[PDB]
Amino acid sequence: NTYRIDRLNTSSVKGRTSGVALEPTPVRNDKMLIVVDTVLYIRNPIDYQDDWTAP
Amino acid sequence: FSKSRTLVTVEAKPFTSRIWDDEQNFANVLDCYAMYQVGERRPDTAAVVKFNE
Repeated sequence: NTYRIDRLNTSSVKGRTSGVALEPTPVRNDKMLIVVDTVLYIRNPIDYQDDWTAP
Repeated sequence: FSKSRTLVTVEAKPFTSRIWDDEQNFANVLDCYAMYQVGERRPDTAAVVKFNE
């Protein structure tokens, strides 16, 4: 009943000068879900007598 | 009365005996139904006799 689509983020450009360490950055992610849980319906009962006395 | 013009039997569902298997309840239930209506066309042709004890 579920359905999965992954998501992903982006990194950011950073500057550096001579002897400066390159700071590592994470790239976050996640997931998304779509869950079917409801049943749409139409329920129309016709009695026998009304059937026998109407087209 | 007259046996041709004194009565009428309007029928929408004639006599019907039907057997259907109930599954939720263990049962070979038998139905037997009939829907109709009787009316007295031309009541002037009928002659009842009341009996007053």
